[PDB]
Amino acid sequence: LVHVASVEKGRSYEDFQKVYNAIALKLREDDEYDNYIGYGPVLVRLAWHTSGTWDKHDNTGGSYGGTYRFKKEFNDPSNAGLQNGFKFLEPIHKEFPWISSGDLFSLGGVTAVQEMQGPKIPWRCGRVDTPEDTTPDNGRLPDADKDADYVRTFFQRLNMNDREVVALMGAHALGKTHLKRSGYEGPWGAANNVFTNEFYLNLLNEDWKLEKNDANNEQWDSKSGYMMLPTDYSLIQDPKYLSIVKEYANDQDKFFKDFSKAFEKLLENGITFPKDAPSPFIFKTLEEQGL
Ligand code: HEM
Repeated sequence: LVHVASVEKGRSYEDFQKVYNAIALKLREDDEYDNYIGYGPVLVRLAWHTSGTWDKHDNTGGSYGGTYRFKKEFNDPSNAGLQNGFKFLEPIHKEFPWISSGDLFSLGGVTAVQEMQGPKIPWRCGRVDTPEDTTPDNGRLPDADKDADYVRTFFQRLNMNDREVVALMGAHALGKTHLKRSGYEGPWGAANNVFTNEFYLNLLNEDWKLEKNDANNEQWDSKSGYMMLPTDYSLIQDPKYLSIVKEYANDQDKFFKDFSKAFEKLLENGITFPKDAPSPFIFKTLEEQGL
């Protein structure tokens, strides 16, 4: 099935910058969430999980249809906690009812990365809501207790290569694991609501110990109070991933540029953009607007 991007009727860059801005202003205002981490990280994860159900083989799932709004997908165990990002976006959607669900979930992620002093992420509009029976089944999002071979094979289904995977994983600088949500507990670093390359630096430079958490799952822990999932740690066990990790630990601009590309790609997988669609939008941050 082909999913052709269809611009919300009559809308242009300024309309979407207004949505961006409302998201960004609420991100700033609602700062208490998650022990003052704020909603940035869970909005990035919402964008990823609503996009990451995609299957390149038959174009099922993906960001286009905004299917997270249906109970099979919002109740996926893999999505535990993302209801907080959805609830955040609800007043945004009420103010701007014309935006599609897929466009809002993906734009939430872009806005969060940028407002957290991350790279600019070009973003295209035109996702169209699809019906409840187009919601992908549970089980398409990745397990955390696995090795590099798992990770590499998993991401082939999203048409991501080694560089794209290692870049995307850098988003684990953000937020934290929550025991009651995933069976893992702890942040990955100190700067967890500012977008930086800290994930790679911590992988290489902390002294990690393989411990069991209080849900009886293994994770890697440091004396600084940071953690890595087994799938994170796999990026330094596999020599191909390791090279790339070192590259991003040593070049913040390269990480930003590669993350931006991979994240846009993730958010656009499955969508066909007509030849005469608008160019991708690059939104100004609140700071750049003086707001
Ligand atoms: C092998 C792939 C991946 C696995 C197994 C994985 C697994 C996890 C797990 C278990 C959590 C903790 C959930 C919780 O307890 O709240 C988490 C959090 C998160 N992940 Fe992933 N993840 C992967 C890839 C990604 C990618 C590709 C992105 C986005 C580019 C991403 C962004 C995030 C963010 C931002 C959080 C923090 C959420 C919060 O603080 O509420 N993850 N991930």
